[PDB]
Amino acid sequence: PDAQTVTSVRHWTDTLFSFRVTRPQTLRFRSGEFVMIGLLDDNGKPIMRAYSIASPAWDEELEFYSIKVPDGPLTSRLQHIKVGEQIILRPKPVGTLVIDALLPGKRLWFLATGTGIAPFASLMREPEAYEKFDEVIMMHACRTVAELEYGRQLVEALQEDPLIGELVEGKLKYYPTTTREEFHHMGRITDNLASGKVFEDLGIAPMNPETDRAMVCGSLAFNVDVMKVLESYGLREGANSEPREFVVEKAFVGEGI
Ligand SMILES: Cc1cc2nc3c(=O)[nH]c(=O)nc-3n(C[C@H](O)[C@H](O)[C@H](O)COP(=O)(O)OP(=O)(O)OC[C@H]3O[C@@H](n4cnc5c(N)ncnc54)[C@H](O)[C@@H]3O)c2cc1C
Ligand SMILES: CCCCCCCS[C@@H]1O[C@H](CO)[C@@H](O)[C@H](O)[C@H]1O
Ligand SMILES: CCCCCCCS[C@@H]1O[C@H](CO)[C@@H](O)[C@H](O)[C@H]1O
Ligand SMILES: CCCCCCCS[C@@H]1O[C@H](CO)[C@@H](O)[C@H](O)[C@H]1O
Repeated sequence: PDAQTVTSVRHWTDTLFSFRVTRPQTLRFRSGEFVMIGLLDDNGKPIMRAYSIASPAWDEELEFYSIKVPDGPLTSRLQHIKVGEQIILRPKPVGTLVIDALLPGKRLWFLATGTGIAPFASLMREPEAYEKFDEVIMMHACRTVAELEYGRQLVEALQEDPLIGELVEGKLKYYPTTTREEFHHMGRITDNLASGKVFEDLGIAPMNPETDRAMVCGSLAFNVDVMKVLESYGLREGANSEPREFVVEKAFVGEGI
């Protein structure tokens, strides 16, 4: 296990924070993949958990978007990490959220809830996403507006950037929604896709197997529901050894906080 130093930390809500760490020189990955990271307990025993790398493959530093679980073995400790302190990291990437598992197309959809946006914070910054596909749709559904902030600022930084912030316009479309707090756009991803509301709001044609591709990251129950909706539009689940129209990955184990 490689120990890496935290370079920056930002909290967002009472259950969410993000941090950046130095990257192991031996680490080579594809945007969307995850790695095991952790800390040592009081007895020096490692507490490891899977984390999507939230930074693109070209970033010289690694970024992570994390939940804070009450009494959670890892995050009850990780939430207190400070710049200069170190975390543990297994520089062996894995995961199913890789562009190599999708057939080239015109529109790439990122469907995520909560911290599930993590792998997409990486992919939205991955040049290949805008090369192998023409448009990227970021659908992020959370309970409140504060939970959407990390993603909002990231999207804003991309669309507002002097250099590419103009070259991204029209290519990266952001569709955030809340399921509880009043917001200009609300509703679950499954519902807005099934009712066609999202197609209407974005002014686009319905989802189809020929031009649309999707990546899903939320609870297991969310993944299962979303998969059904994607299939109801003709898309099929693919893999690295057989690219199709969509791939999914659990954002966590269990029901979620
Ligand atoms: C492939 C994969 C990728 C993951 N990527 C991330 C990531 O990028 N960021 C992140 O914060 N976590 C991610 N997780 C979850 C992560 O592995 C840990 O569960 C998390 O850090 C909590 O650890 P814990 O020891 O404190 O709590 P645990 O004992 O691990 O979890 C207790 C519980 O709290 C809920 N929980 C755990 N993680 C989350 C979460 N992220 N969102 C909502 N509820 C949760 C679940 O119900 C869970 O059973 C990922 C998990 C998998 C399997
Ligand atoms: C060459 C200018 C590129 C501008 C688009 C990215 C704006 S967002 C930018 O992304 C980087 C990549 O992970 C991070 O290191 C950085 O901290 C973050 O602010
Ligand atoms: C002895 C050098 C290698 C140990 C680093 C692995 C992370 S372990 C980790 O370290 C942080 C301090 O940097 C502490 O704040 C935290 O409580 C501890 O669990
Ligand atoms: C952090 C990276 C953000 C993405 C910047 C705008 C992508 S622009 C995009 O790029 C592709 C190659 O990558 C080309 O094939 C395509 O023709 C061009 O329009």
